[PDB]
Amino acid sequence: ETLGEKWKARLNQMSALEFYSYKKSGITEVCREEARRALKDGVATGGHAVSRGSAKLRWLVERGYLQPYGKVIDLGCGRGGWSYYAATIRKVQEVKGYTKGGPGHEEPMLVQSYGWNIVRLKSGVDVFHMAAEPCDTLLCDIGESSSSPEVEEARTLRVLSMVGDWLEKRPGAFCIKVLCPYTSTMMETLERLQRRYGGGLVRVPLSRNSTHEMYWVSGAKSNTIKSVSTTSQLLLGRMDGPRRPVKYEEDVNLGSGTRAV
Ligand SMILES: C[S@@+](CC[C@H](N)C(=O)[O-])C[C@H]1O[C@@H](n2cnc3c(N)ncnc32)[C@H](O)[C@@H]1O
Repeated sequence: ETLGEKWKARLNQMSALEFYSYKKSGITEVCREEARRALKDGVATGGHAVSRGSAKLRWLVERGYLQPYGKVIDLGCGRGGWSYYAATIRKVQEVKGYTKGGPGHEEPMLVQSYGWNIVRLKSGVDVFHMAAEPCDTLLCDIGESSSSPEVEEARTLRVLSMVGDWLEKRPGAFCIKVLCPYTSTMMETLERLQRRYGGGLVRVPLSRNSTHEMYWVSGAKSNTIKSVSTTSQLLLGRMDGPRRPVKYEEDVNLGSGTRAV
């Protein structure tokens, strides 16, 4: 019934070959070849981003959608891509990342990118069972893809409910992954959340066409229906016609060394 639901149904009908070309058609991608090998060879001082997450956060920050500062909380930090990137930001003073880790999940990576000394990454943490703490900047990049739109909605609702307790502590800046923004009940939930805490939804072009993920960010302000519908229509339009080339880009160089605080 919604355009996003139409997109999801069409996505599930695609052959594996059509899906493969479709998911990268006209997207933005960072070149990670050089970063992956240095990280594999244990290079910690090359300015290499631990994951392609640093570039997704950089995209949002560089466009003014988020202005990180003070104490940053990174929920579902994984290897630490958002945490290490936030530590390079002048107004940022402390970064605390939390992640599940363990078998089948990303573990925090220890690197020496610029500002690494203000980053604490904690593994073995279930953020859904941890008490919210005050912070200035709240980041959350949780939301596992599913072929079922009901499973995506249930997972998004779980993330947004947990994030609610942290937003109650009133951070001035936030960036929250919204895995499933495209069902009718999700658009109503997001409009209510936007009226209460502000911000708006943004589509990052580094996201694959195989996900409808959007980011709820403190610096945006847009009609929920409009913003989600615009994304749904872009994703639907890429399902037909030629395969468009990927816009390749240099990955973020996060420099090296400590910061004085
Ligand atoms: C998409 S990744 C984050 C990528 C990260 N922003 C980066 O730039 O490297 C989401 C992470 O959240 C973790 N995660 C998922 N559910 C979690 C939970 N209940 N508690 C803590 N971490 C969780 C996953 O293990 C995964 O490492």
